[PDB]
Amino acid sequence: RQGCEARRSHEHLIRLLLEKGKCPENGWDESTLELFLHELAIMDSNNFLGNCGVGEREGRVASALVARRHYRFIHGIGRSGDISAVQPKAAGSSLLNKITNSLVLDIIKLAGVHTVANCFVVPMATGMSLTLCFLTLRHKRPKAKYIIWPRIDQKSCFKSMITAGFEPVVIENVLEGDELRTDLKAVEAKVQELGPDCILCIHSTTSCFAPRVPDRLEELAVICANYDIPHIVNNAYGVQSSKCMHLIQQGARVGRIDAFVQSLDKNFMVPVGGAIIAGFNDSFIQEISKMYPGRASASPSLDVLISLLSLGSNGYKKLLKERKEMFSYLSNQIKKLSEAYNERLLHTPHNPISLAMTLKTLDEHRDKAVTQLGSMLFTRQVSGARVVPLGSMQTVSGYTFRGFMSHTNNYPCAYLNAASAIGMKMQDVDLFIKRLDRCLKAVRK
Amino acid sequence: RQGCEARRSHEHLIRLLLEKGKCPENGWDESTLELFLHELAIMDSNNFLGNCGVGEREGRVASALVARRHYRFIHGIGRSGDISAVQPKAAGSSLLNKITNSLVLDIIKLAGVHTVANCFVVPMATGMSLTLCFLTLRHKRPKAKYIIWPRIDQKSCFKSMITAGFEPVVIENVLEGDELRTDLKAVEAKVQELGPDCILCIHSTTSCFAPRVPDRLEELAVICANYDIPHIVNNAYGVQSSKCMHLIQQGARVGRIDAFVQSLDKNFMVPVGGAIIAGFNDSFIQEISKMYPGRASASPSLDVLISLLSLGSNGYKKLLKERKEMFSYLSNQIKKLSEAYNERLLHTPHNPISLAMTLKTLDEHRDKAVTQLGSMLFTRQVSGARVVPLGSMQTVSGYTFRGFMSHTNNYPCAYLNAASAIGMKMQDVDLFIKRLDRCLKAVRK
Amino acid sequence: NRESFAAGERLYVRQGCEARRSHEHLIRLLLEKGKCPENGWDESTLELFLHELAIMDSNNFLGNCGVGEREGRVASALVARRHYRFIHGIGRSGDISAVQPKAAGSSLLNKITNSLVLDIIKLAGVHTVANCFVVPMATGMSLTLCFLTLRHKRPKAKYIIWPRIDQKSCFKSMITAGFEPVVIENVLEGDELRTDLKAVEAKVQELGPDCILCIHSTTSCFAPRVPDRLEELAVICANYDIPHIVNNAYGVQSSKCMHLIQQGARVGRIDAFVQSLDKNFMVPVGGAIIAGFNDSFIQEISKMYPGRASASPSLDVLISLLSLGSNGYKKLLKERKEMFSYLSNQIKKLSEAYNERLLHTPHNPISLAMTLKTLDEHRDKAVTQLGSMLFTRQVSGARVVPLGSMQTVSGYTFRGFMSHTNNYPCAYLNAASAIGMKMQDVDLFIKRLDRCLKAVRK
Amino acid sequence: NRESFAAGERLYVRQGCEARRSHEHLIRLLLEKGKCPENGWDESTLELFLHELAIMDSNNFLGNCGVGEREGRVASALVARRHYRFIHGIGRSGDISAVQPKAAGSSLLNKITNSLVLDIIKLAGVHTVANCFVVPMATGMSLTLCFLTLRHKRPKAKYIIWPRIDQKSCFKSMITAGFEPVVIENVLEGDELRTDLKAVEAKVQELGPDCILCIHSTTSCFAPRVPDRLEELAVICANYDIPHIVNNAYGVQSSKCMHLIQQGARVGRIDAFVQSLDKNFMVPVGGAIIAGFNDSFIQEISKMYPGRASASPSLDVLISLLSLGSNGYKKLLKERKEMFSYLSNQIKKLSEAYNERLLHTPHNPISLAMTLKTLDEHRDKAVTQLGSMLFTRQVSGARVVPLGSMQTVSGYTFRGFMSHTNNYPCAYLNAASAIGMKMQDVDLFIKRLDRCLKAVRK
RNA sequence: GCCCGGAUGAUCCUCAGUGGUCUGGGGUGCAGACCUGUUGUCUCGACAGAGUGGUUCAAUUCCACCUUUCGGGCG
Ligand SMILES: *Cc1c(COP(=O)(O)O)cnc(C)c1O
Ligand SMILES: *Cc1c(COP(=O)(O)O)cnc(C)c1O
Ligand SMILES: *Cc1c(COP(=O)(O)O)cnc(C)c1O
Ligand SMILES: *Cc1c(COP(=O)(O)O)cnc(C)c1O
Repeated sequence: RQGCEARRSHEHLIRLLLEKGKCPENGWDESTLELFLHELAIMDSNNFLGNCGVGEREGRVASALVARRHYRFIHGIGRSGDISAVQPKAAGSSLLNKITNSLVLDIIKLAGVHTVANCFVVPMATGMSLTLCFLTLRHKRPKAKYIIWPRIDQKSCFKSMITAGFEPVVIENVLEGDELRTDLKAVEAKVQELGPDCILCIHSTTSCFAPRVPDRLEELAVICANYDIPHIVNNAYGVQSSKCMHLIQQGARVGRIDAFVQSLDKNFMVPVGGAIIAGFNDSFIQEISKMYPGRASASPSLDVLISLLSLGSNGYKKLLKERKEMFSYLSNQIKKLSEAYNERLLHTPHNPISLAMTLKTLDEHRDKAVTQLGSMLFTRQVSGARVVPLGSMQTVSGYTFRGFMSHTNNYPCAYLNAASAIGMKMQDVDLFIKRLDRCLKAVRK
Repeated sequence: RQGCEARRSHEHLIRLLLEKGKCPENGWDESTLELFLHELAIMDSNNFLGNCGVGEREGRVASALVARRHYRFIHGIGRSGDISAVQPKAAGSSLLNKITNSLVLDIIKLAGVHTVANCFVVPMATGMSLTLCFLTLRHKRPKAKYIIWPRIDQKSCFKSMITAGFEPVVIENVLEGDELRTDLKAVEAKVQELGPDCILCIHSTTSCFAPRVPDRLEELAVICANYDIPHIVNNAYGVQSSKCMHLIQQGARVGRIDAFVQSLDKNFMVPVGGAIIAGFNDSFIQEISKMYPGRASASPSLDVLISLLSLGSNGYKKLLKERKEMFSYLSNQIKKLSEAYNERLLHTPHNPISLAMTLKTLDEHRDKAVTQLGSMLFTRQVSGARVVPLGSMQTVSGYTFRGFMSHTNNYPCAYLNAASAIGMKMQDVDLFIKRLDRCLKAVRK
Repeated sequence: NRESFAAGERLYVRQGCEARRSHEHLIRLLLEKGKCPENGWDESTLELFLHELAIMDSNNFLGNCGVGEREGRVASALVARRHYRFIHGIGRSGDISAVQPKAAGSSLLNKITNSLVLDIIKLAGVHTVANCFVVPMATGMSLTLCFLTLRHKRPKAKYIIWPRIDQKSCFKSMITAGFEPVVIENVLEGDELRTDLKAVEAKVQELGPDCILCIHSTTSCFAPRVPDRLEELAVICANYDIPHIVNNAYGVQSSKCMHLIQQGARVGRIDAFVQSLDKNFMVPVGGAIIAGFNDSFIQEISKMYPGRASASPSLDVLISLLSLGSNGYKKLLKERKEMFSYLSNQIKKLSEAYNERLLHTPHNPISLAMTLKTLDEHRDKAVTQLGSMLFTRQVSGARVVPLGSMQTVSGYTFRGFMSHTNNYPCAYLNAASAIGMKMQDVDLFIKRLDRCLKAVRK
Repeated sequence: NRESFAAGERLYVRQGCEARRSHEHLIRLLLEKGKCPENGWDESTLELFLHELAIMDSNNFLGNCGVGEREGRVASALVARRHYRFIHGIGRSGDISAVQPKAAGSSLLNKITNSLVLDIIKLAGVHTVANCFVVPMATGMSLTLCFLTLRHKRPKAKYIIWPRIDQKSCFKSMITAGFEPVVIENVLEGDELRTDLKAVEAKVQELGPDCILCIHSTTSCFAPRVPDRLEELAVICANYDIPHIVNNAYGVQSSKCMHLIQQGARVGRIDAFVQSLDKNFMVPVGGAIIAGFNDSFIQEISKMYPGRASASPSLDVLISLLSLGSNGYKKLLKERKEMFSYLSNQIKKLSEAYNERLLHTPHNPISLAMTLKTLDEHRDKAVTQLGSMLFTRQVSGARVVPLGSMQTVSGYTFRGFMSHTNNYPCAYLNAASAIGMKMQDVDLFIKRLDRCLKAVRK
């Protein structure tokens, strides 16, 4: 009786989640999290005790390892002709989906975009979620053939436009200092050259590898509002960046943003394979949702549910704070290391996540040193250290890129990337710095 | 030393899997399965001990519940511009993907289509996987606008064509007996009316609700070979059906089949959200693969890996045998129950999975009895008992269906569905029969 | 059942929340009658029930602060999760059976477990059992706890009368308790070794009832030995007023062993009978059950345990019996008999082909023996090298018993050890049908014995 | 380290397979030196290691057939998986420390665990410890096993000399073993109750050394009592040739308790010291450690255990120490001291505001007491109703000790029970800084005591 | 004057934090002696960013001025 009244303490955390839909401020104990998950899972028809199933999709599970690791959630999210709809044969999974979308909406606000109207989790990654946006827009703009796209050398967001069946119009960037930024003149020149009606959307990018910086979203959103063109923003890993989220918030204030897309793994530290589509026009975000054919995985949504309830909005905020500190620390360590090898930290103040160290002192043409550096870093187990040499030609779905991975035809120098992304620890920078040192010292030869 | 030599017995089951790529004949013990999974997971860079990560996608995991339930597989499958490629930052997950595709290829052979050339698992469900097929074909057939589609009242495969941005041409079916079958005359009439060049593909269906039966794939594949039109087959839940798989095997022998698509949950008893795309032209199946933008979830692939290694090809074969027996048993029980209520089992010999019992004795117009029946069955926890009344109009993405859910404008009677799908148990039929009885007896009023 | 609940829902989250009621009916039924379920619970009901219990324990409370030395803090999540967050053990430090106010959930787990185990003991053959409790010690230490309890009732006692069985744990259990085992040799009656009742009485008379702590008999054992004559020994004990403690280590699985305990208690005196958890319920090693017919004496043994004890063995058997259900357990019991028939018939066969025979031991319902008279050990050491041969080919629990093996256990020296007598006529091989044996087990055994015997032929 | 392995890979599945080598180095190091890792293992290394061990056990063999009665068959997958498929317990039935040939993996788990625990005992203060073993009984039964072992060495002994501490388990442990506790009252020296050494000797002399089984002293205890004077008692024991058994239930966490055991052993005689696993290592209740300085006597206690024992407590502490590492344990120890300072300073404060005081008990490094002289219990029963008040508001392990509580434990009647003397001057309240206490624990406690005291003011 | 029930969470239950999306803890129930001004991110019932005039992206009530005032100058 002291405990059956102490169970009330759990039930109250749970009631609070379902009533107001926001993140817990402080993370739930696992005991509460798992109790909740079990409460939901037994709401799905496949877990009923007196159930019989005479259909073709009944959520039957052949292996107990599979049923357990998914907390007995088998029916996925949505129904046949709506990914947004309650599934009567899975009441528990449907509530799971509603709660996750509502938590993620809360975190998108807390992270910067306070005026987001609606969003939903979609169990495909960011590139494919961008594609779903483009496929939704086709029906709205049946005459459109082109997507105007300020260049960023990332194969997934590029292919997303081609997979959707449109032609990307690659707008090269302008080099301002060390930074590569949006060529606003060319974007509007192209809008006028091709004609608004022939434009499906402008496709911009906020999170990206230095020396590129987040696109000028405010200006681009003004162009988009003026010419009545849809604006789609690739916010692949920018939820973690108050600067990135600011732009989106501001771009929607000054102008037009139809949807912005985010990755779950890059922003929430869960496995790869999910994304969020969010926007400001409520009915439109619903339209993208209703364009998804069939049911989908509940796995990315369960990971996000589990992570945000465990972290709480305080735990998430702490991760974001720690990311800013590690950026400075990484930045200062790159500064110090570079100076010793007569290189420098490229000046890229407008990129809040990514950094670049020059590699001018390595000769790729004669000693292949730049490429060797990337190998040595990889065999010495440094992960995510993107090395970028000059003059790489690369073909991606037909389109040829000169100076590929550098985001422009002729960047001044070869360089090396490093980033401070959510969840990085001091050990990461120190090991990176130490091992980059050993590598440089060795390429001197 | 007796055990360090008994560990060799595990390592040998594992070597055999990686060398020959086929299902174990008899299922692995869990001890072997989990040892293998752990061996692979520590091959991914995120699980290295001396690893440091300075990138934006590092497979960092915030919650231990999430990392454990995925056996520490965080990086998903594929790379940015290839879903088929080895991920150097995730060697273990990549091997996971190769092995799963190779096991699934083995099971597709064992199940009937012995001449399948290539296939791959894609972590989106069947509707969306069909869409990916259509999006791949667009580039091959830039003039095409129409998909010719023998009707089947299922919202997901229908929407798949619209989501891909094509217009479905709905070819009504011919009523032969109680069965609804392909109207081969109309399909060819439409090919000629519209013109082969304007046809993206013919989109046929094998697994479906009675009284529809599997499409005449051999004939359709001959039409497709003749007019040089792509043939895409929706095999949503037909892997479990030797008859269904026969057609595909025969259709490819006599004619043309470019790809056939299957659901993971309906055929392998794992959670919803994955599918297989398979075909006979090796390079084309690779082309569909390379059309996927970005990395994707490894979750559906891990479920399938876990299930097939636990079941073995013998365990899978047993499920298939048991499904045939339960079909007869269900069929005979429906026969007996119906007779008592002056109804009958619709004669649909060509449908190997689904059955239909007539509901002529229930008046939907005046007593709403048909609809009430579906409610009562649902509140009495009968799952998957599709009730189908006459004259339902329904709009799906703009297109209006008369007689929706009946697959034709005017079927003779209202009826009730039931199916024998993989994993069904005698208890399912007996509880279904018992509860359908109570329901009928009660609607008599 | 689900009908009246359906008629109600017929007058969509309502279907689900009212489907939690199904699980609750199963739980409400368990802890209001305390019997095993007829059919096993689904895992979802099982884990639901456990999760509810664990949050009843104070260490899992949400608004909790602990200022004590035993608060149930867990350093490793791997450790906390694998125990379903049950950390406080069973009992209070003054009473292993007392409700722990700091752990209401673990107390409830313990009571329920004892209740289920009582139910099984009844269903298994001893219908008149009065009381029992799970104790997280093996059978050997649980026998010791029985002897430790009897000392206080019989303070002049030094001796425990023990019909020989060559098993080091039950033998040492007497010495650990502080008493001196009086080993009564067995009588060869046919092929089987049985209780020498005259020698027991002769020894009761020589040493004196007041000097005897108890008679310590054994039901489950390895052929050719058979269960002790509990009815006769129960009458000796009743006449001379000597307590009777029965080692029933793996005889819950045998209705012949259990009906023999029930019968002994009907015509005479049995004070407690002790059973292993792992041998009878297929859980890990380390727990036992102490059961009896005098409710208060079983409570006295319980109250003699000093301190708190692990809840791990209680939780293993609670999960197993709820998953199996009484029907599931009965089936396991029915199959054990069937596999016992099959195993002997197969051993009759195999033995014939090697000029050996199945020793006639009908009174033993679990263990069989086959002669190895063919093999010479004095010359070419063929018998002692069949033991390791069977092991190498992974035949577990196949016991090879040579002639004239000498062995010292705690200072006492056995002759013909492993054979329960000093000169059994021949060398032999053991094999048994214990609960959970599958046909594959026997077929594999026969097959490898065949290859092993053929080999020895060199 | 990873450098020379990188230079090698520099002369893509090769990066991975050679990254299994990292885990192997950690494992190769563990079982070749047997020390704790300095830094905790990652879970992936931990679960890799365990999975490897478990398949070394015969029950997990792939080509296995079992024809025995103890084959380690598991009925429930929930049960098998939560124990990492470790089913065969520890030991052979004749020796709890013997390698089980049918369970090579569990044997290796047991040896390693004992080795790690030995390492911790050294790092914790008793650097001269010779040997120890984990035993799956709590501290109470483990004390009993110590007494059961001494009986065989001292067969005329009846008595155990015990400086009083009001805790029912260690007290009953003597009675369960079959001996009669001789309770030596404590001497009030200041605020704290300490060993009455004159009364101990007076009792050794009255009863006679040969009649004493051992002296049973206690280090960890609840204030105002403090650790026994082990050095003085170790000298008494050495002079009169009486074995000395120390109840160190939760004193591994205290370097003052441990350096006091090490010191007692330097100047005199300590035969064994027994520690709880859950109080010192934050694992579930139910295991203990028996340690000593004579290697052979510790082996004799081990060899007195009859049968096989649960491996569950060994596995809990193996997981915890490998996850914590020696650095992780040291940190927990350093933080316990810090929280002990903080807890008293906070209790000094709070007490002042209520006209109460922190009893001066510097010799006790774990437990504190605050007076409750304000509250009248003879009138308005205010003290006995603060106990339940603190409980209701979920203050666990806050002990309220009234005056004149009488209590009967196993027939012996204590006066002033819970206070360790028959008339302590005042009623008081206990609180302690035990390992794993977090600042939130203290702040919450002070806060609710404040509300509780304020309330009582009615 | 002038379980200048600074309950000024009806912007200096004052009368802590940032009806015209919060005039959590605890001067309870069921600048020129008065004056003037002052019902975080980016470089039956119905109608009327401030926890969540139900500047800036009908509810305090269910910057300028005016969980009024101060349980200073003149179990
Ligand atoms: C299973 C099913 C599908 C699959 O739809 P999804 O929900 O996307 O998996 C498509 N068509 C038919 C006929 C089906 O039965
Ligand atoms: C993360 C990333 C994407 C996402 O690609 P997916 O692999 O499909 O998730 C897209 N664009 C950029 C710049 C990215 O960094
Ligand atoms: C913990 C403790 C014991 C042992 O109690 P158990 O339940 O046997 O573990 C004995 N004495 C004291 C002082 C203790 O703190
Ligand atoms: C199992 C058994 C025991 C008990 O051995 P433990 O290791 O103590 O569990 C004792 N006697 C016999 C005959 C047994 O079979």
